[PDB]
Amino acid sequence: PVEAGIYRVNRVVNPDRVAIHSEAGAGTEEPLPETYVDYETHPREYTLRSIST
Amino acid sequence: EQAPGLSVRFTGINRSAIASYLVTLYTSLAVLTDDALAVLDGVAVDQFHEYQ
Repeated sequence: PVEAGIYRVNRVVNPDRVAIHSEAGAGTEEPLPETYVDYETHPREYTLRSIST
Repeated sequence: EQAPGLSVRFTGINRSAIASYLVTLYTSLAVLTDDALAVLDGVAVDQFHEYQ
């Protein structure tokens, strides 16, 4: 259901830019990466269309 | 406060996944009257006697 005829689909942009750290062995005391999740500033919006007679 | 006069507080994590804690103690010493304390000075501790 759409409450007022407008549907907005929000999407993540650049999913490859989220940085994670994984250790293979003998963990150290190095600084961790700092990141965030970015969104699209112009998401696609759907508005309902009519079929009538 | 953990013990009377001593406290422990958590401070945070420092971008290296290392946490820190602050441990503090406050103390002092008071002498109410001058004749409650005395000091003997110049005490040698390396002298030995002989028993013949």
